[PDB]
Amino acid sequence: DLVGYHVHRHFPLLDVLGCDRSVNDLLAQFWNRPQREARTATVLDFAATLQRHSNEELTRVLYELSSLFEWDGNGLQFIAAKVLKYGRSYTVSSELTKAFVQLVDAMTVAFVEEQPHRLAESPALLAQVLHFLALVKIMEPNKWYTLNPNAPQNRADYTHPRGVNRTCGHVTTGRALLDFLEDMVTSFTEGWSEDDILDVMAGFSGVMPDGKASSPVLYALLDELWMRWSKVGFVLSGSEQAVRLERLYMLLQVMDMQRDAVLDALLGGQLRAHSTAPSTSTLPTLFCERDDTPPLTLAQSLTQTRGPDFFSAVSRDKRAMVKAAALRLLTASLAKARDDSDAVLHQALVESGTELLQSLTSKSAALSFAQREQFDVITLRAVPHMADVAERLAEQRAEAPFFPLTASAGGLPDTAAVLAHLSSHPAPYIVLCKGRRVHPVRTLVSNLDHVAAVENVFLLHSSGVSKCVDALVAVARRLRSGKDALIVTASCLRALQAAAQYGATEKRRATADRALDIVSYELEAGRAILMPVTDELYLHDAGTYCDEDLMLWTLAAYLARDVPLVKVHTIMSSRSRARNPQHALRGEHSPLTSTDDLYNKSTPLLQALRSKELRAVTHHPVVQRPVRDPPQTLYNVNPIRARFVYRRDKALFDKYHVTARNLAPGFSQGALNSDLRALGFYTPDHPQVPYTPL
Amino acid sequence: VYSSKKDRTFKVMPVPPPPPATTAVEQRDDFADNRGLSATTRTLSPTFRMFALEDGGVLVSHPSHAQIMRWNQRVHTEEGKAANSTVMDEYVNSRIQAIIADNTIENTSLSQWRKAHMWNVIKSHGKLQRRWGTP
Amino acid sequence: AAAAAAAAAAAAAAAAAAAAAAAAAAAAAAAAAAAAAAAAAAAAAAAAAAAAAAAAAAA
Amino acid sequence: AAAAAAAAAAAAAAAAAAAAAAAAAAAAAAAAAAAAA
Amino acid sequence: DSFKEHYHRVHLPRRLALQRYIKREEARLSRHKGKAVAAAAAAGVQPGEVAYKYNRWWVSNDHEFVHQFAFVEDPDVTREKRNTLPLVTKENIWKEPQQTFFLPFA
Amino acid sequence: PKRKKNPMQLRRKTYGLHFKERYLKLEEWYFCPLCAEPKKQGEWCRREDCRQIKP
Amino acid sequence: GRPPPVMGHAKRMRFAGVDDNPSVTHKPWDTSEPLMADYGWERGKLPKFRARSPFHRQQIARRMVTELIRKDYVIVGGARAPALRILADHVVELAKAGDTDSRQQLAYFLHDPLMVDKAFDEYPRRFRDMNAKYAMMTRLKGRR
Amino acid sequence: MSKQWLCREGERWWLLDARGQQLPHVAKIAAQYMTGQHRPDFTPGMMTGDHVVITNIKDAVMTGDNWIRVPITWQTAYPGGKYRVRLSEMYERDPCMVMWWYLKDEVNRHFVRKLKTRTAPLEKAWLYEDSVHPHAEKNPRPLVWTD
Amino acid sequence: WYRCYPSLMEEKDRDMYHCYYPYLFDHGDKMSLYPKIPDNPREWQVEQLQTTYDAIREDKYDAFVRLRAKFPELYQDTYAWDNPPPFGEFNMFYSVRFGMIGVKAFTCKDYDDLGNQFDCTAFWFPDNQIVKHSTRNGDVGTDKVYVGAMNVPVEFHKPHVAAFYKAAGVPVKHVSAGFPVTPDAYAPVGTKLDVRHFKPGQEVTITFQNTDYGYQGVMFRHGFDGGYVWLGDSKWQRRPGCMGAEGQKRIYPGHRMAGQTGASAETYDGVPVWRIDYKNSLIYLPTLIDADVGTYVKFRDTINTKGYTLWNEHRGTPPFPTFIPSEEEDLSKLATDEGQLTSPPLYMYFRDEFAA
Amino acid sequence: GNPVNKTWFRHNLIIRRKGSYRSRWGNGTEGYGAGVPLSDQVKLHCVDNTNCKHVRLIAKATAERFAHCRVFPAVAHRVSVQRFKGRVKPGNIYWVCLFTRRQTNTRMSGLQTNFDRNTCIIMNDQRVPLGTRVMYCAGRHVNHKYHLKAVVLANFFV
RNA sequence: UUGUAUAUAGUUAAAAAUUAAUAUUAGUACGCAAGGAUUCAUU
RNA sequence: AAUUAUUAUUAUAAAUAUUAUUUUAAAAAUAUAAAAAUAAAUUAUAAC
Repeated sequence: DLVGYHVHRHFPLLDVLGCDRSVNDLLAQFWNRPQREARTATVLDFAATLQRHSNEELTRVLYELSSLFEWDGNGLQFIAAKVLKYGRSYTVSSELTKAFVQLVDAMTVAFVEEQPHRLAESPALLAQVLHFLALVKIMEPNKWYTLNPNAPQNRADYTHPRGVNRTCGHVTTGRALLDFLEDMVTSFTEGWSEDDILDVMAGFSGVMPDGKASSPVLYALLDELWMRWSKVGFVLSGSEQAVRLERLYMLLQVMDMQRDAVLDALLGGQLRAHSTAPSTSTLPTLFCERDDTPPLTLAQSLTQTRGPDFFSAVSRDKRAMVKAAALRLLTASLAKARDDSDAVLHQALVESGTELLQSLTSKSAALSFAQREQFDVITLRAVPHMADVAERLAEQRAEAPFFPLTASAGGLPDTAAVLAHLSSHPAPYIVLCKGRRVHPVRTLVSNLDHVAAVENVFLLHSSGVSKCVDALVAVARRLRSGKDALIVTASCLRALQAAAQYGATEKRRATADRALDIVSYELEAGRAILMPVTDELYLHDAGTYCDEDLMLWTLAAYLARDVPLVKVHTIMSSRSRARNPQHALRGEHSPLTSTDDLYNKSTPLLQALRSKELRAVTHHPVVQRPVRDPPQTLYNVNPIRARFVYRRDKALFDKYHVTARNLAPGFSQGALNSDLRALGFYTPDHPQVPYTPL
Repeated sequence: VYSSKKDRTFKVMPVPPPPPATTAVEQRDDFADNRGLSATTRTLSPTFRMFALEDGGVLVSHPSHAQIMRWNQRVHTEEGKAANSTVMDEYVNSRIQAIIADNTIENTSLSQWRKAHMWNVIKSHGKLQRRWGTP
Repeated sequence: AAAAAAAAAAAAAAAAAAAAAAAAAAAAAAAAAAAAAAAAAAAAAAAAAAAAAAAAAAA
Repeated sequence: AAAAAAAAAAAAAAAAAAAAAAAAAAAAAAAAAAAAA
Repeated sequence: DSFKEHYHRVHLPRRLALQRYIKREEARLSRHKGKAVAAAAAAGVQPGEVAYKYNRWWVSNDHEFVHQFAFVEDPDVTREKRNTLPLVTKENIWKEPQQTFFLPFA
Repeated sequence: PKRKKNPMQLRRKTYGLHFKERYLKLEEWYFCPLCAEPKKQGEWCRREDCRQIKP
Repeated sequence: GRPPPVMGHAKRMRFAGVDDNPSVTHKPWDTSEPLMADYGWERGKLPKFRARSPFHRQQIARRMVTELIRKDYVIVGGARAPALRILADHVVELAKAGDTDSRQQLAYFLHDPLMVDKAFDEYPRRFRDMNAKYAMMTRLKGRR
Repeated sequence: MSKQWLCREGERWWLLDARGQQLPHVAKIAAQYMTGQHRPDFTPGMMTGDHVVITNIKDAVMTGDNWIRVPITWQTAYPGGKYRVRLSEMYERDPCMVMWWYLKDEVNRHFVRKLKTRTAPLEKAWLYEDSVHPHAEKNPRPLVWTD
Repeated sequence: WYRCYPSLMEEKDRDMYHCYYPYLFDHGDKMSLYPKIPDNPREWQVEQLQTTYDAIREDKYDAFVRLRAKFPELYQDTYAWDNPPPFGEFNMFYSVRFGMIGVKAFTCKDYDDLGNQFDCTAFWFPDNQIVKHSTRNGDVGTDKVYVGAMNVPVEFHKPHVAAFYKAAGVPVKHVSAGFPVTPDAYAPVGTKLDVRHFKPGQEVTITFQNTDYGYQGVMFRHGFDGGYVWLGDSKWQRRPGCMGAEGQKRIYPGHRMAGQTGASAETYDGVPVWRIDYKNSLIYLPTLIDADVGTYVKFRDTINTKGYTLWNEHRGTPPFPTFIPSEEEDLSKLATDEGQLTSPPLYMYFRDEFAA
Repeated sequence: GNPVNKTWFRHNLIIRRKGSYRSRWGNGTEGYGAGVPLSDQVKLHCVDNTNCKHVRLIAKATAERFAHCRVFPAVAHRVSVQRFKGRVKPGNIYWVCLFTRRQTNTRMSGLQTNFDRNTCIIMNDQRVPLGTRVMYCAGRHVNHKYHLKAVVLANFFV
């Protein structure tokens, strides 16, 4: 039926079409019809009715549309085409980018000007407008137009009076609202519970382009989280209240606020101790901000066995005692978790744990704890199709049987060419498991001899296996030349497991399965080389957090110095910001760092990111894309066909005349892909057919 | 002067103004042998104390780099021990502590950590979330 | 046009009279001329000292 | 012909265009008595 | 990129975020005035108002009248304009043609 | 001509659209559901069926 | 103003607009009649295919028509098709007329006095209950 | 703009109150800070710059009649397009256009050669004609300096 | 342009001794006739009379206010000083209405009572509607009002533009251009605009894409007999002597060779309306435009002309926000020969002969 | 230097209108501003009773039409009789009050008009005619106080 | 034609000709299926 | 005539053979060629 809206009250004067659809029936339409032309006539149809809908529906539809977004990068990046009128290219935002810029333009009128009472009432709404306004990166509209991070467009930022970029000129979508939301956090929050004081503190950090949150905004909640504490007296021991500290300490780490007191308590009070009984030394633990933060300890209660948030957080604190202080709380957390026999706490505590060890200066103490806690075992149990290999990689002795791992001064694995000695044993082939899974798993340190005999070794990155797997697949073939190789890391595996389930679209998560099917079933066949956690600790420089974006590089900066004969390639997408580790990812400028940083034996392997040489010696071949075959554009709008929808054609047919051959009724210009029928339009004098699938 | 085309080689900036005399011990002169031209008297100049060796050199005893990064952080933080806090303030005293302890400069970057850990910061429709332990 | 740009027939700045001969920059682009005192074609219009006011007699 | 009264340009908008032809020992090195825009 | 053309591919996004900061720095100051003493100086009328200008009828140095036109716009009227309906036009306003030939003061 | 053209300058011709819109373009096509060969939309066969109805 | 903003002498375009005005310098022939012979680009005309002259344009058009009256199909090239489908109907608007002059209007055009009879024999009994657009124009997927 | 040779990682935010200070001189000190010459780690390849916030521009000074007899001349492409504009004529248009022009005279002095070095240091100065400026959260430290 | 300057008056001369009415100093709480006396008496500079009470400022002002409360009629022209005009209500010097989108329908010729003969162009204003208002970040006077035309099926526009009309709910229009209105001239989105919006005598500006001519030479584009100098500042010899001169070495910008010849946006800015047909939504203008039939022409008003506002005191005043009809005014009741509104004579005298 | 212009004086006494598809003369028959103001020696016919040839009178000025305003032209005209009587001379320079012209001049009321022959009458320095009687039908444009208060306003106008 | 002078100003309007705005969307036919109608009836 | 090219190589004889090579769906300059006026065939025309 063609029902759903009603014309304005006073008809012959205003003909505007109201709205009367239920929020459900907008979401059902939003979901069953994910095409862009239906996903526009849903956002717009909803933003017109944004002043009637209840504070709860405002929570839902906002929280709902985020399913279409993704924290990772470009927010509203629904582009139409990259026009090539001139030499370089520019990007044209589709009708769906202009629909949220329209939606957010209706939120900044309802919540700022005509109903300023709407957002104080329901505290969980603001804690959803904020997080929505972060996913849509409205503090940086340039990326709604930017395709390649390396190629930053200024379409939404820079206009010239000659008449370029006028209509998409200077965009200020929520900068009115986003700054009214902070006028509401300073001076009310009585009806805010600590779970929301944290989230609101997490909104203003995320939405900012770098996570700084305009400290008076933040400081207005910290000033309110103490009043929520003073009524308990800073002796909180609700176990879930001992979590809201591990989150309050991860934030104020992204922000970078350095408050020892929250660590003086979350850790257990070890600092503010080891500051007693001094003969003669410093008092580092205090870093007192007493007038700002309240004295806090937890209790004689748990005071131990923290959660994952805490360990990835203490990584950033460069203090020597805090790590040894937090290296037992990782043992206890790996004791309590193992004895509790839980999987999720057993993997979460490891992938958030390596971030802690990756900061200690003593790489030996870092490597000792990595094998006593079976890190190479528990991590890989999680990853979807890795459970098979984790078994074999956890063979009873050679899980990590204290390989030579001869680290020299500076921490660099100067074992190369003196672990190539191997102690002369040839790192044996086939072992056991009569089913002929007998070929042993290829840990790097055990198989560094092979990489020397290799002709051209490959490195994998989680991007090259996203958007398609047709590029890895080729290298899967070339593995059986004997001359080639392939190195995946336990980091690249984990960073594939995220996008394996936490993917924006199923067309992408389906890949990271087929992208992990191969690598987990090319590792079990003894072709690829898994650099495990025990070796990502070996190669990385001590003190630096080296995620999968730098394990791809510190490996290519290790082996481009410690085995220079062989090639190195990088399976990744040309859109990765890690295609140029000099431009991005470079360190703080320093006078001592040279351009010879790569080959000098005394420098850390990431000192070479301040050079265009590391990118020079590491090649980046696009091995093989899918075919360049054009997609079926017969069903899209065509400026050439458009002139034929209504073109009189009587003298064209003779016997089989139809009513109007070209005109697909209900569609836009006979374009079976640009569907519009049953979406809310207004044409009180022209017919329209109701919705049917195709 | 040296290829008269034009001189774009970085020139030296003139000398800062000396501190007030306040002593009348001839703190004025320049062609006077009782002192050199340079007049450096800073906040923490009296900590650089010198002892006359026997050869002819001096053994200046100065505070360590891990101490003036402590003195500074003290000064920088008790700007207001209960007063306003600046985004630029926190990010500075977040580094002065990182400089206080083992000041080799990180070799990689200062924001690669945040950039990768903004999924537990940001709430993004938990069906597409990032929980440390993926359920 | 406010920005201006209504330059004269050439002269930019003319200095003081100093008797019959008054200077002038005659900025334009070059010169050629002569000179009553020593007659040699003298490109150097950047400075031409006219006589009483006759542009016919120069430097 | 007889190239007289050189002009050494220093930059622009900071040389006043009368000081260009200065550094020549003459009635210049004074202030232009009647400037034109 | 002309000088006066690079000064504006830089400052125009700054001039935006500047004046929109002042407008914010007014609501804080007007709201602070609201909590502060109501009837006081507080730098003009604090509540989003533009002190009406009384002095706009002058007699310039040549002894002839000179008027200064100044108009303000209340954000409520221009907001009632954009949602309510105007009034019916008087039959004598459209049936009387806008006569040509602007009559003098004869 | 006034000189010879270095190679980086004979490639300059290939940047603009007037070159790509003349050589490097691929046409959308489809199999005629009867004529069985590829086709562009608009131009038809000679067969009395491929010509009475217009696939 | 009172004179049109463009005078009589100015060529508009191909695919231009109508741009109506008063003018007094048109209608060379009995225009719009089954043999108009006008040839140009502005819509009220037939598309002027490439011929060596206006006369030689008619000769082409004549022998293109008297091959559509023997074999009721034809495979023409370029702008001969639109200016033949247009002319194929004119012959048939001229067939139904059947007056003593039509056959003398059509004997002048065709190079063949036989086909005129076949034209006047079939087309009344054949196109009686078809208003207009008697000829089909199918564009072939091939090219010379 | 990340683009190695940028170095936004050791930034310090200065503040040069231009009140009463000579405009051909505030343009000098601010250039040693935007071009990052006040840094002992200055190498010309790296553009290690420190943001300057030159508030209170409209209170600048110009010795003598140099408000009336100093031209901002620019000659466009159109013949007869030579424009001459005093400082008191560009100060009508925008007071920051006279300071941004006197900065352009100083950054150019050492960086005219390459476009990436001509313009990038210019984007570090924030010319504000009065007190108000949105950088309260950047803690602009008032740089000490005596002309 | 001479005789286009208003009365010159500086700012350093708008002081107490020049205001037409009592010059009113501001004192926070209220206006006053005396300067603000600084609170800190150490600020008071020498020979600066901190006047607490001046009679002349208080006498001349006292008679002034009493005379206005007692003799309103004589002191009428001094009632906008203390009672300023409100907002809206169509200030004549400030308000700018919006226009509408018309279509060139046909041409004909009309005659006034005098024997004159006009060349009329019937413009059809089909289905105009305010489809949305917009402001550049809420800045002042940057307001705009977009007005659609010619309701059309949804199968006509491209999706990315039809989706825009599916935002504001208005019927999907054929095209919509925007006019910069003053915030008092607004109207809610969707107000069905009538053609009677215009009055039969006002000078209306139009803008359109004139007829395309293709690619013409110079004899047709700028066809002239001789010219091309604009020599200007470049030097040259008159009166020989100190002579070294410069000549052209480039085709200076703005030459006059061949080109497109006319697909641009023409603008007639003084056309007076002739015959408003408000049944058929037609407007006749006594001018021929060089545009193809069927074009869209955005109509405005010539805000001022020859020195006098269009909607001034003497001549008519427009239906300000827009023209809203009655409740029983059914145009379909009356024939097109009744919904006509002709114009006054545009000429004072029969133009075949001369002025009497 | 810069031969800025030759003759330069025809442009002070001619009505020159560029041909640029907008500025253009036209044949008349379009609207006011008909075209072709008849600028050369055109040998107008005389009509008033004198020994002016009544068949030839050679033109002097480079402009003649009312959409060019014959109402203030001071149009000189030279007499060139092929025969007069075997009273004026065949060699004098009289002004002329143009009457009509074969060129189809459109009026400001659409009333096109063209006569069998372009004719005129000789007059004097004080704008008084030289004849007693006139043998033709003058044009409306002869109604100005310029050429009325001495012109007999001969007879039936058009 | 009034001021001023023995003759007559000085102002303003009517008439002698065409008005103009740059860059955010999918493309290798005729931008007309052409005989100016976005199929005037079906074949 | 450089040729399968501007070409009836014509000393002679001749008079109703349809006697067998000429692409292209746009716009300007130009090039050929073209209704109307200051008794003849002419103009110029840089006009359809």
